[PDB]
Amino acid sequence: SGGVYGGDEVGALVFDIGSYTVRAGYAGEDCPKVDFPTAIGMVYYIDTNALRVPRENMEAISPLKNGMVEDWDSFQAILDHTYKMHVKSEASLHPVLMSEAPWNTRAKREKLTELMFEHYNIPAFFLCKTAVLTAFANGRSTGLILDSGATHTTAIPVHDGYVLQQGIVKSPLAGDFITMQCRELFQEMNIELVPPYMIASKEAVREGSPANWKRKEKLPQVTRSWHNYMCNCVIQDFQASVLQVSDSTYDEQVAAQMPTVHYEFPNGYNCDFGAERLKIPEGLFDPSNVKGLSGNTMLGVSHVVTTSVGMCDIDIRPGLYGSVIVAGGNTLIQSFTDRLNRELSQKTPPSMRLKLIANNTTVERRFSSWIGGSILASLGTFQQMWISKQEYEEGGKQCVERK
Amino acid sequence: PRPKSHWDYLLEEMQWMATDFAQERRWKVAAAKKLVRTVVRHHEEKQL
Amino acid sequence: FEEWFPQGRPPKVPVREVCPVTHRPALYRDPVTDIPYATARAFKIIREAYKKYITAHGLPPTASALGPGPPPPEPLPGSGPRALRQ
Amino acid sequence: LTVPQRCIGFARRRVGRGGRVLLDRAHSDYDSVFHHLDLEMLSSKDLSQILVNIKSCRWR
Amino acid sequence: AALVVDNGSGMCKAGFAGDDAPRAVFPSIVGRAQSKRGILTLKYPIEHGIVTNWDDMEKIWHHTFYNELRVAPEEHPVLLTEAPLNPKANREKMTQIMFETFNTPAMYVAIQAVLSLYASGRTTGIVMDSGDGVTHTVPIYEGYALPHAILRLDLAGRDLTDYLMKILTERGYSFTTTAEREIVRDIKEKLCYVALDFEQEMATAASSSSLEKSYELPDGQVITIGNERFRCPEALFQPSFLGMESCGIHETTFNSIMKCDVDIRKDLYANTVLSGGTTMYPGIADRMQKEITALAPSTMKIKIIAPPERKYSVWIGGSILASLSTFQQMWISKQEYDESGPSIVHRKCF
Amino acid sequence: YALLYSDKKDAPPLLPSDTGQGYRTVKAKLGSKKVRPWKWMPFTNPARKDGAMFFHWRRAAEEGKDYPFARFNKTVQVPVYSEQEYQLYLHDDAWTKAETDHLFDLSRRFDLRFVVIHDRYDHQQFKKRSVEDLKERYYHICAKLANVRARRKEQLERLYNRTPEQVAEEEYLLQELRKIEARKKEREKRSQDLQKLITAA
Amino acid sequence: NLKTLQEREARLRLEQEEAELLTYTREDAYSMEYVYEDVDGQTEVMPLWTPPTPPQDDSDIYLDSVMCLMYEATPIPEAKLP
Amino acid sequence: EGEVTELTPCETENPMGGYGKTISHVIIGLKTAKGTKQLKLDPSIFESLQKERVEAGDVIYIEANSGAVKRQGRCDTYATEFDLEAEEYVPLPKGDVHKKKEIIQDVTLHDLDVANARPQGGQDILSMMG
Ligand SMILES: Nc1ncnc2c1ncn2[C@@H]1O[C@H](COP(=O)(O)OP(=O)(O)O)[C@@H](O)[C@H]1O
Ligand SMILES: Nc1ncnc2c1ncn2[C@@H]1O[C@H](COP(=O)(O)OP(=O)(O)O)[C@@H](O)[C@H]1O
Repeated sequence: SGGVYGGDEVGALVFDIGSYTVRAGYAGEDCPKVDFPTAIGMVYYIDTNALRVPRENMEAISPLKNGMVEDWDSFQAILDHTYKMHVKSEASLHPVLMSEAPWNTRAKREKLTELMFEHYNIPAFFLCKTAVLTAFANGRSTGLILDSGATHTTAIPVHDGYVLQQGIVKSPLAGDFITMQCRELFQEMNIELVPPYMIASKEAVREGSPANWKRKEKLPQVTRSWHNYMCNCVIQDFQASVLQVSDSTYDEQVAAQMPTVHYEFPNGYNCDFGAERLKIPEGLFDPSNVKGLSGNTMLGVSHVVTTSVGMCDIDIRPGLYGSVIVAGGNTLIQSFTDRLNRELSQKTPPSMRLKLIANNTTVERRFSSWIGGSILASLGTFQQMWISKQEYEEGGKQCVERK
Repeated sequence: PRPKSHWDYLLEEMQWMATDFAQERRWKVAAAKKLVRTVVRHHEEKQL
Repeated sequence: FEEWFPQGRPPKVPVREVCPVTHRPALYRDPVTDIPYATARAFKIIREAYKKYITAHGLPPTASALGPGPPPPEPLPGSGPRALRQ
Repeated sequence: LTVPQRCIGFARRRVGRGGRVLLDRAHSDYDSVFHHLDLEMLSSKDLSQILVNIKSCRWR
Repeated sequence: AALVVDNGSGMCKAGFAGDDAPRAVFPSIVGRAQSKRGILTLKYPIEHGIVTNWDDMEKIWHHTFYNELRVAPEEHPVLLTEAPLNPKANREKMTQIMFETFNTPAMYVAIQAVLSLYASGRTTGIVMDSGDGVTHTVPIYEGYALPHAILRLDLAGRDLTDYLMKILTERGYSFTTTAEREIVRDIKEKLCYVALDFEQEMATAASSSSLEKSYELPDGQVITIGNERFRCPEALFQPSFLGMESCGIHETTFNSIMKCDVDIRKDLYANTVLSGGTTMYPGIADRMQKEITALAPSTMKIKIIAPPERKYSVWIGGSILASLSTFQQMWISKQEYDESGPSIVHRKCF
Repeated sequence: YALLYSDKKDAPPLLPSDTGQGYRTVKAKLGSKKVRPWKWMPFTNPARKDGAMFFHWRRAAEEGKDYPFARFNKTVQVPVYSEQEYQLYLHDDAWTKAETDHLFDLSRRFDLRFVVIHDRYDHQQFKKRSVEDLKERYYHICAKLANVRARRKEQLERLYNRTPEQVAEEEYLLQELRKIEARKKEREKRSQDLQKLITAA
Repeated sequence: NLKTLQEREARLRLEQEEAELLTYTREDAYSMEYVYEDVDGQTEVMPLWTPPTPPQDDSDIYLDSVMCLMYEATPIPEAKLP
Repeated sequence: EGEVTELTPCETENPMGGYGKTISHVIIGLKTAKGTKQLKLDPSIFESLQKERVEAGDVIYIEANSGAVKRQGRCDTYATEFDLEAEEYVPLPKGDVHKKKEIIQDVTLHDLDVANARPQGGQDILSMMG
């Protein structure tokens, strides 16, 4: 047994581009060695460190709007900076396996392929969907890829490795909503403050008492959008630290009796949220009484999944319900997976097997797309599907029929 | 009925690679845990 | 305390010698060359190599024998610390 | 296993990258009763080893 | 028996496992042929912690194997080290050249940060590795280096030496050439300590001359270094002095910790360990502790640990790992490489 | 209890790797051999369908061996009819030449995955079609081609009976599904009573 | 002495919670095969999960496993009427 | 039974008397094919250990109640092919360290009669003529 048919590893720099955080890394590896914010400090500074140093303007902008790249200049800048700094690998030295959303337009896809084959001259390229990779990451050919990115929640189903484009449900509920609600709650109870970006030093503060600190005399940073991003940073920190998802219909009788939890703001202001820390992660599943939009009509996570299942043929639903694939950042919140499982079980029609893949223990759910991309690249049979430079220079440059 | 196409074997190889990656991640984690624990135990033993 | 309890290190598990001419489990140890061997042909080749070596300061080439698939090293540097026969 | 004389529990042979063969494992029945099951494969906690399985343990 | 060779930029560190310190330490510079100072075509292949050209790399391998040490690599296993973000191609090529050229019986590649953590004897924490050409903050949990949380800072002892040259030349000292850059580096390693609360330390040094200290050059020249002693290494905390626009070491460490998974960052803060020769500045530990306590929450119990063997901590960790019995089963046997190839270096890690 | 079945991995498990310990024990075992040179050489896969060439880790001893996985590219058996063949045999009223060509292109691209075909089917250029309809059309065309060149009868009515009934079942409300389960339990009780009766006789 | 025994037992327990075994002894297990005998004395070979083998002919008919979730097979006899 | 790793954890002198150096327990690291298991045996057996050539790396045959040590021989793992000796190297024990060997012996009453009839053990019985 020589294992000649094991697999092949030929470059394939996977670049999973995401609205909250972009990911990258070589194929064959299990975890992406590159993970930094996606928003660039456009005056271009794109790095976990460069994006935290005060300068003249440094306006924050995310090239991907609704998961769709629109500002090609900023996208090219991000790619070039990533390569040069983290990878240090020549552009035209290794292929690329960038990922895309299931709702990528044909014109935008062709433009991405052109940018890949013209300014970088990479030896080969292949653009696979994010849901497909997320499914391959879990070794699943059929299932519901419940993406919960920072700007969209979509239960995309896949059939035999192919995404069902008509089954996607782009629910606005996402991390941005949770962050906005947390910002509103803070502004209601206290004043949201910038991270240490401006705080010179903190002091001891009694729980619930006003905090005292020293202001830095650095640049004013008139750009409010940058201040908004710096505040969203702390908002996301709060969300991932203490914010917890309810486990029931969220009646106002049990939450008042649960244990209390603490949290310290950048300035040292200590406050407890044990009473309403689970009020914000409610619209995700029950968007019926959210204070922000009381007269809205949205579908929760379970509702989105049920709709995505129903909009597709019934012949595949047995393989969709039984292989629900939870992914994305929002899911790492405490009790999120359990609440989702409970809601789907009480909602899903009995006699149909419902199984939630046990992958919430680790934070690898975010990187599921990159893991699936690296897995696909490491395959030997897949080595023929790459869009080589010859196929592009020939004149076709048609990724629709080839993908 | 129809014969297995290219993608039919590609998906099997993909599942194989996925389970391989899944096993290898946990193997690396367990090996690293073993190494750190053995090193700290050796340090404590040397001090004792 | 030391006499009744000789706290010595483990026995330092020995090396699993192998025949350099046939790469099989060595069964014997050539006295003059002090290198393990397992067959009479191996012994003859080892004696010839030792004669060629002692002839000059050090044999520039290295005797080859039964080269398997992978590149055989043809071990000359298997130093025999034993001196001349007598 | 071959050199060891202890039952590692439920396992399956699998080929990995580079032609190397791996042996995945699973957890069940506290993972302790199987370590003692060697007395049943070499030849309550005694009948349980015979009931949980049909003595279909892989030799060598 | 098992050899340990740490690919540390600036100066290579090699020796035998089990020893409490490296036996061979020399500048990691090769000229084409000779790896010693002189008027030649010397060049740095590992400037920023990544091998640039493999010719000089194989040359320095042969050197550290046969000239510095007197052991045959084909008879002893070599424990190599790699940067926490070492690309795949470079690791594969290193494994290839090490298995083919020198015919080593076995080898193993380990993250320098994990080796320094072993040397510190901690189960978790952030390894603020600061070589001569690059700096890294590698959070570690149960030995896993958390690659997604690793952040890289592109300043190190080389840039500090350059800035010290610039400052002492502006003050009127002859430090514009390499023959003087060596004396400047000597000053930086011996003199040029770090002082906490620079805003007040510089004021005191300017008001009182007690901080002025004299230095004697080889040619008999004498100069006094004062307030600018700790201004040079201050770039580590305020890269603005160096001219670049990156975050400081403490800010980079805070960012790395924040990127780490929740429910464990407490143990990370509680085990912030320093590493690298660039951390040998006296008093840097207290400055790091204070600035991290200022940044990190007040309720967090920050604890800076920095053994006196910072410069060689990675080598001590490599020696400990090699001497470790349980680690013996992780060596990359020769037959494994022969049957699988250089890709075997990927598997059997961590 | 019984043996376990799992695809990827369980919660606490762990797999053993190979041995590389006891270098002293195996010192001479591996010291008497060398390593076959591995080279980052370029390889050309004949299944590329073009002149592109990539690299791969292989030993220098087999510079040939174009590609092992090349023999996995088995294309599905999809007939390729001409325009005259369609005009003479496959002419239809509801369908048209362009629509049949698009259907066959989708089939060849997705390997007879009618579900993915319908999913990606261009409902704009051509009016809505159902999966069973596409299957019926494809099988009819294949049968006609196989006949004129000189496999099993396809019944769209069956798919017309399976999918809607199964959908109506999947849409069983909670109360009516519980009532159906109760009726099933009652029928089981009646069967048990009949068994008791026939046994007592 | 009782406290020392307790702490020693605790320490030993901690050691058992990291990893029992981590190697496979490739020397023999790598190439050697596995076989067992059931209660009835019947023999069976250990199936090792290998990658997909190269198909030399048109065999290995497409199975569509995802469809088997509700269907098992097709019997020979049927209703046999219009 | 199993490969022995002798070690005596130093303990404070007899607390009933003065001070000095004593040994309250003697730990023997019996290693078997299935695993390792250290036994904190009684210290009085130390005399038996020193009596026989019980060195680290050999197989010993311990008894629960009696405690007498009977070395079987060194482990075959150390039996280098170049070492010329027999009856000194034995294979490692297969199974757990603690083994409860149950053996049944069927002997007729006449067998016991004959066994108890003639003598055994010294007494100049080695004579041939008489
Ligand atoms: N357009 C997108 N497509 C796919 N994934 C996305 C997209 N935008 C964001 N994500 C993922 O969603 C996550 C949002 O992070 P967030 O939920 O705020 O983190 P946490 O809740 O764990 O603190 C990111 O980790 C990112 O990987
Ligand atoms: N006495 C000293 N104190 C602090 N830093 C020093 C001292 N001497 C040298 N250095 C700097 O610290 C660095 C230590 O180098 P090293 O740790 O080998 O780099 P690497 O981390 O790449 O191995 C040197 O390269 C030098 O620039």
